Amino acid sequence: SVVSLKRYELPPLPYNYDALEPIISAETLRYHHDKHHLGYVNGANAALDKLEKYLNGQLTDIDVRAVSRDFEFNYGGHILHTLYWLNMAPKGKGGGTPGGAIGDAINKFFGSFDKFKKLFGDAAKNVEGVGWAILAYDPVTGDLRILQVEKHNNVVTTNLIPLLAVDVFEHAYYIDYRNDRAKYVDSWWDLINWDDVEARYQKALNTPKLIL
Amino acid sequence: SVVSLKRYELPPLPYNYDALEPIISAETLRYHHDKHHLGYVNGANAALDKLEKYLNGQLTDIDVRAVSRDFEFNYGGHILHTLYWLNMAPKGKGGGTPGGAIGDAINKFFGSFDKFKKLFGDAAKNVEGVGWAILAYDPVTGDLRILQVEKHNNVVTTNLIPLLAVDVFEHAYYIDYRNDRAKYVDSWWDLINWDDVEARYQKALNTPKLIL
Amino acid sequence: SVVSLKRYELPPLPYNYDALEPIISAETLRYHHDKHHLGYVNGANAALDKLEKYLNGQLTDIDVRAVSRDFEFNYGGHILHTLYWLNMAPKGKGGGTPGGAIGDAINKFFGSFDKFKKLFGDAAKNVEGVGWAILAYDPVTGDLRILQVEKHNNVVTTNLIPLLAVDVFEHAYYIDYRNDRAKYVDSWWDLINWDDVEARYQKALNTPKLIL
Amino acid sequence: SVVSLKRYELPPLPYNYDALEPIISAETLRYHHDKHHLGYVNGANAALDKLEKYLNGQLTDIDVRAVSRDFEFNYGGHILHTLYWLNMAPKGKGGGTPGGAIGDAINKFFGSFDKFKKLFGDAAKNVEGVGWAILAYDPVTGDLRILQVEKHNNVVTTNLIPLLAVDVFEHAYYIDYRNDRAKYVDSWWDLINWDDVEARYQKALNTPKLIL
Ligand SMILES: [Fe+3]
Ligand SMILES: [Fe+3]
Ligand SMILES: [Fe+3]
Ligand SMILES: [Fe+3]
Repeated sequence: SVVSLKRYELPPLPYNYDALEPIISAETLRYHHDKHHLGYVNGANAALDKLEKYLNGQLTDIDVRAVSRDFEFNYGGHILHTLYWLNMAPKGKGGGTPGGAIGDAINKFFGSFDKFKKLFGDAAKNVEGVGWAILAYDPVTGDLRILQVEKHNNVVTTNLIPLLAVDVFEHAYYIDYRNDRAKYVDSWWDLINWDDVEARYQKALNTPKLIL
Repeated sequence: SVVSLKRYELPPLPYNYDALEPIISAETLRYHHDKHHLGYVNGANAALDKLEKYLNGQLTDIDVRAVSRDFEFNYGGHILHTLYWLNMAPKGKGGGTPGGAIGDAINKFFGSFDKFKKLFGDAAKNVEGVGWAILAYDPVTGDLRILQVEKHNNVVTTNLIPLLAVDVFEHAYYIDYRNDRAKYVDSWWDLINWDDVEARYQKALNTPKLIL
Repeated sequence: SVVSLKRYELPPLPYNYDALEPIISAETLRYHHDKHHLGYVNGANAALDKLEKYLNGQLTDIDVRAVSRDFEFNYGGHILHTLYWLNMAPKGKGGGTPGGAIGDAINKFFGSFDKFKKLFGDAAKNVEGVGWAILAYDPVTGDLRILQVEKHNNVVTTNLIPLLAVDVFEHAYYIDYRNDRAKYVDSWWDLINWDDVEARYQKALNTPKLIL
Repeated sequence: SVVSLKRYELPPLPYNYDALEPIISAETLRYHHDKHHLGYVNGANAALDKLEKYLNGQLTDIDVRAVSRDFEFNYGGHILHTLYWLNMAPKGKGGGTPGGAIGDAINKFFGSFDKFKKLFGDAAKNVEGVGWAILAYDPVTGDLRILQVEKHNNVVTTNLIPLLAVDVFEHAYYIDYRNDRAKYVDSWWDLINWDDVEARYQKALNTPKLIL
């Protein structure tokens, strides 16, 4: 009868704010996490608020298209930032090349880590506008696929399971790199928590085929 | 070393081609499934072909943005059509209102089946341009969420698990309804295989939280 | 003080409804012009209504993003359909290859009419999803440019002056060609009112450089 | 016979690089103009290069969709930045409220400068992702319309004549305002060269109705 939608919370950074120095600044982490990521969480919740109010009869009409777009963009922002932080680890700890199933999967689907790294780097550097590059697991095939995302919710589609994501909205790098997205993406390699990615990939491998 | 990407296949319709009459014509099913859906499968595979050729060194350069966009749009087309067919059942068998966990989940998150039906119908009817309305499971919250999708890969974002989808590209209805998307979406309710949706929702409920 | 925004009208078809047979059906013209084009006009006006009501204080708040998107999509729909109809002429009268400044301009910028026709046809056939191909005049350079448009208001940008446009939303062709957009675009060549295009191009040539 | 497409040039800033201090930094102007704007010019030209090479037979096949998208995004970037710079004037000289036909037009279509300023500010602040807010002249009606643009070439459509544009890609403000787009847009008001806008609006008023 009465709808109470579960709202979104800003997850804590998985490390302290200078953990990614000198590749990503504490300052970038503060803006990026506590302001931009927070904004997407809040934007997602604000859609949910409109929906709820409509469904519980406090709002008479709702612009379902606008609320959908709002929800989806901001939820995309939330989930992708959440992934993004998880995918990184202190400059010491993360980085280097993946081992385990993920490393093997990358070799299988891109030939080598270096060929993957190159194509993935280029996918990130060549997001037109702002967005993301994502290494995803395709449940249909079991193949890894590189995706781009523009904004948080254009170009990307469903069912693909993102394992690793790099944000190339300018705010991810502008404080530290200004316009030099390329030099950001290049260095971001050294922050990758490949265990995190591995663990996600293991989970992905064991998700039931939902559609096909 | 040598990449061999797993290509996509056009799944068989889950019923004969006049199974959805008089709501959706055999003719629509023939065009929609065997031509449009096929085209997305083929378009997805053609991206994979470019990627492979690039990665195995037959193509020197690849436009990673273009191949990404191509892959994602067409894969979206494939997966969403695949869902779409599965979500329907002969005019006899499917339709009516959901029971089981899904029916309860709809009541919980939209108040009633009728409030959901109204909002979902409006989400479909008010896709701007062409796209989809999707009833999805949000693994983060356990909430159902209504999404829109424009094309197969705009507005939508990742992580959300689509349970039920209605295509509102014009080709889904134009043969049978011409411009009257609304009358199509209204009738499409009578084709819903709610067991299919239930089964997907059960699977969704038991997918490990991938991100958050 | 009191805002009264000028609303949009559906312009009359520039020929009777069977004027484009057998390439485009009267039936297609009826749906396409009197329903789809009308819908964009109405959608554009409905945005204007929200804006006005907001600005004159009848609506307290407005979702400026949503109204902007609404206005722009539908205005795009209106203006592009308006162009589209004007660009065609009875199967007898229109068609063939352009002479005058436009024909020369096409030769200059694409090498030959056949090279232009091929690339323009391919641009139309390869709109991903629905949209338009447009032959535009670039005031900055004086060059013709081929554009795509997705929906009526994605991919395209401002300042470019559209001269000739072909709609490849499915509704432009589905009644007559079903999924065979290609065969539609191929035949649409025979409807082009090249004088209309010429006249527009003359006007374009004599528009003051607005920006650059 | 042989196509030689006219490429794009980066126009000079219409003032020295610290002319907009303290609202927009010299540093922002250097990155924004000499790197980001330059990048769009170059990206536009690189599309033109592919087109030319294809048309003159040096490239066998072209991905017309990809080149179209590339051209349109970057040309949008070029033309909109070009407008953006022109629309600003040293903190001394520009700013305040418009007089002349433009000031009257704003009063006519938004009620008052303050109502316009509020709605326009909100349109800029509420671009989802990155893009632009634009005050445009609608040749069809003679009405001013506020547009949003996402990236340089989404949401916007043709025929509308942009008079005034504010960039809300993060790079327009991030150096000076970090995430505080709102405080940027608010201050940007003080840089508006309203004479520039007036002059453009005069030109717009005297452009022949191209379509309708
Ligand atoms: Fe970000
Ligand atoms: Fe479809
Ligand atoms: Fe149309
Ligand atoms: Fe910019």
